[PDB]
Amino acid sequence: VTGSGKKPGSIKSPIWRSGGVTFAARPQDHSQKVNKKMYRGALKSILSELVRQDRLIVVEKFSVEAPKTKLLAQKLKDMALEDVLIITGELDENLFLAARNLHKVDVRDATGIDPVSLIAFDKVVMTADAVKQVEEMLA
Amino acid sequence: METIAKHRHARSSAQKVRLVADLIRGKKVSQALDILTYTNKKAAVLVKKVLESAIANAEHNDGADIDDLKVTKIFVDEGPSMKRIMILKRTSHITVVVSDR
Amino acid sequence: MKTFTAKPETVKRDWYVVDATGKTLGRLATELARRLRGKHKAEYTPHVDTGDYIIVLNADKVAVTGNKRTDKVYYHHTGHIIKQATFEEMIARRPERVIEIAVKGMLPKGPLGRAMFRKLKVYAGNEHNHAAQQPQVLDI
Amino acid sequence: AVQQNKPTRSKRGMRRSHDALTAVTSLSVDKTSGEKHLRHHITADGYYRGRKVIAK
Amino acid sequence: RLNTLSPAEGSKKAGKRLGRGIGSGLGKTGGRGH
Amino acid sequence: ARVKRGVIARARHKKILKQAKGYYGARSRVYRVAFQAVIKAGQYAYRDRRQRKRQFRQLWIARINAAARQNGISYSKFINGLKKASVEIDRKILADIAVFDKVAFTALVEKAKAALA
Amino acid sequence: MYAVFQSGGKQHRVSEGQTVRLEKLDIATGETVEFAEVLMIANGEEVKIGVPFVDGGVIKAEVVAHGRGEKVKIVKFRRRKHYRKQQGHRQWFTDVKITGISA
RNA sequence: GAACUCGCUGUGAAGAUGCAGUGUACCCGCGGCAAGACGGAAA
RNA sequence: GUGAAGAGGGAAACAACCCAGACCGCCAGCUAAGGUCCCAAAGUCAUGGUUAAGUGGGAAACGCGGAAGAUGUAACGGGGCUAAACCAUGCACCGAAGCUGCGGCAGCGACGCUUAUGCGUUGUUGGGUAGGGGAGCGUUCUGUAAGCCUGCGAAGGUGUGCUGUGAGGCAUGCUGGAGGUAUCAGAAGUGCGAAUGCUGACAUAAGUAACGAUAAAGCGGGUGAAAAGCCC
RNA sequence: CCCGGCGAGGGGAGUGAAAAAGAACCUGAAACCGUGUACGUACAAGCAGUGGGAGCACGCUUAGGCGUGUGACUGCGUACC
Repeated sequence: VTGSGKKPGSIKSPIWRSGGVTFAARPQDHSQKVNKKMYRGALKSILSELVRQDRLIVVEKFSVEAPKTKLLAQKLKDMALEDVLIITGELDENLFLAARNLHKVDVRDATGIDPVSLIAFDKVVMTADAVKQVEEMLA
Repeated sequence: METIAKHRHARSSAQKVRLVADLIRGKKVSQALDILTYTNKKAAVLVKKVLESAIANAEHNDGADIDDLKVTKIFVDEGPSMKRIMILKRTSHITVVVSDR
Repeated sequence: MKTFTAKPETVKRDWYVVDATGKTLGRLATELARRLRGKHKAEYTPHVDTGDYIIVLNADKVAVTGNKRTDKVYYHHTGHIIKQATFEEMIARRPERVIEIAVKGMLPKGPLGRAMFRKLKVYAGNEHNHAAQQPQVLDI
Repeated sequence: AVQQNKPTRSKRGMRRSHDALTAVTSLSVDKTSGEKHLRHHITADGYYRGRKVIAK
Repeated sequence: RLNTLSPAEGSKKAGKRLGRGIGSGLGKTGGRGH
Repeated sequence: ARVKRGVIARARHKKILKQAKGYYGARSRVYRVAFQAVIKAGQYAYRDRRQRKRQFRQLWIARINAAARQNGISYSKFINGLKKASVEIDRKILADIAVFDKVAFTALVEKAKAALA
Repeated sequence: MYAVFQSGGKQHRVSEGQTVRLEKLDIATGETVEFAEVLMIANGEEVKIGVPFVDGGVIKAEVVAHGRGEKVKIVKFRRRKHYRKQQGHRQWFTDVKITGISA
């Protein structure tokens, strides 16, 4: 802290106004190392829990011929789903092109599956290829 | 029904004004004016002015009935003070409420 | 139920007359202190004057015990940069003074003590002018 | 010759209990003008004891 | 069940924050005495 | 993330001053001395509650002695007679009966005298 | 026309129709209880006692309400010893309506 | 630090306005001595 | 052994003198030391004796003498006690937080049902410095949270009542006029009473010194509501 | 519009939802200075409190001795680090 060390102790003191904080935090990353085995075990446990809780729905394929948000809304209404997370394999332009607009509806790939999204979202919609891809990924 | 008059930022001490006010509280207005006008305190002129304004407002906006005016509440409270170097000057607020009953 | 407390206005106090002639001064002083304190009465509380008015007469002929007529002496200091009074002189002048001093010593010190002491009426002579209150003369 | 304690409000009130002013209560009404004036003084209109004064 | 998982008992301890009053046990001298 | 202590200090001062009412000026207005006033008052209340039993025991003893003296019997002898007669009435009951109804206390002391020797 | 009796170990002088405070007891509100333990009966002529536990006295007690006493704060502090604790406390109490005195 | 701030005897970190006993004193201001005043200072 | 690190009762006031180790509460009792004339609660109790001097109620060696206590009684705590002093014995009473009677709270050993336990209980502990261990309350933010309350009233301040063994929590009148946020997890710039600690405000001595070279001021008129310090 | 000194300031009316937003201008506790209300005190001594507690006014149960505001009086009691 800018100031003066001349004796009036010193102006730059923690007990005086406009004084530096003695226990000043410093910029250090808070990231913590997560083992691959721990991640795989957590994924397996959560996936096993979801199936027994009837909170996981598996479909042969979820796709839309054209990137129409209204059509996707109708399709979701038909399935009586409002807050669901779609998980698939290869990215599709028509489906991926409309994903950000709906905050409760989002599409993700198996490669970058995020456990927090799985836990938070009420239901997850799998795919015929996606289930095989994820089970092979975990093994 | 009463009429309130408060003069703020008086240029006098908060004690001497209180000493002057103590002699007029509870006294009939008719004799209060006469007794206050014949004192030896410079703060008395401020009290006379504020009381005159109060009675003028009461008679202009409400029934005068000057004979039947009685002072019920009156008090002086220290006001704003500013710090300087030669010290703080002392200011006061003077409040008077007058009701016919 | 809460403990009974005597109300000052509800206290019924009578007049008692006692003669100190030919009596042990210590015993009679203690008896007068007890009667003034009201501790004799069952309805006694150490917060109000539950005692009875006491009148003392013929204090001139108080019986001295032992050789304390001259040996015993009281010293009082006016509070200056001391006053001497012999027992014989004070006895000849006003025995009521020594009687009051003894009674005050008996009673607890404090404003309540002074209020209780106010009930004492000591007279040097046998006759008294309080007969108008039909005082009850008790010999003890 | 220096202070060692902190007097409370009671001392300030008691010491200030004797500085209270008092009312003269001696106003007199002039016989001619019929206006209240202080005893042994001169009226603003210029009258005193019922006779004429300078009245400047 | 949206978010209710909690750590097992004994796994997590709040620790000791000395120098905070007298009800927290050690609160003076920093534990090093005088 | 810095936090502000205003709310906690405000609540503490409010609660402590609430119990500190009527302590002759500064003690009831200044927190520094109000804390000492309240803690000392609590300790005094505790010790006085402890000593209240003894004080009321003394009061009852004095009242019973007065009643016995009025009836014409020493307090110690009266207590001895009451206890040797297989009587477990508490001193509070004795005081209550003495102060309220004199005839009952006179009868009780007469019975104690009868069963005294 | 009063009576003297103890139930929770505390002697109580209770007259007919007078509500008194007793220590907490495992007594239901909907049923009356009998206090066969008596020590003194007050009437025109008091019933003297030669021995305690007089069988001639029958007392009916009907609990009408339950609750705790006034909150009391106990503080234990020592000067200069840095020792200070404070704790509130209250005690359960019961009220019984007494009707009828057996002579 | 706050005082509803008296004198003696005894106790007291050892000469106590605040502890125990005793005694004095209606409440409150004004001009002086400074005997106290552990405030400076004075071997 | 006590203080260290234990409060209480008695000795006038006490930490080393005597009794006695405080979980809390109840207008109950019984005791230890210490007392039973008042102050101040209990025997002015009973029996065998000394005291003439207030020695008691301060004093060694030596045969009532030896033997003086001081700001004011001041070496019974004051009175006074010729026993209300003292030596011996007897029955009593007062007497603490010590014990018992009742109610309640938390832990620790032992068991019979029983399980991620509550009972029947059986005994005990609960004074505490340094120190150690265990169990909890309050606040910011993050996901919860595009949920919930909210201009029919949120925070912040303020008064009341209730509740918990506690830090606290709950509902409510009032200025207030725009945000607050359940439960569960994650980090503190996390809880203030002192360091001649710092910043802003204020009481204080008090309406008390003093108004500063002891060259000295006035009278009539004018302006100004108000003139002896302005102008003539 | 009025008082006030053509000052300052205040009052009424009006604008403004609020002027309880008036330019010394969001919300406005405490230290500090008061008014009105109920209580106590001018013969009583000491960390100024506590326990008990008659009295003095109010809401109450529409008395049933309940609480709130103060405490005449007394036992006890030498602040914090």
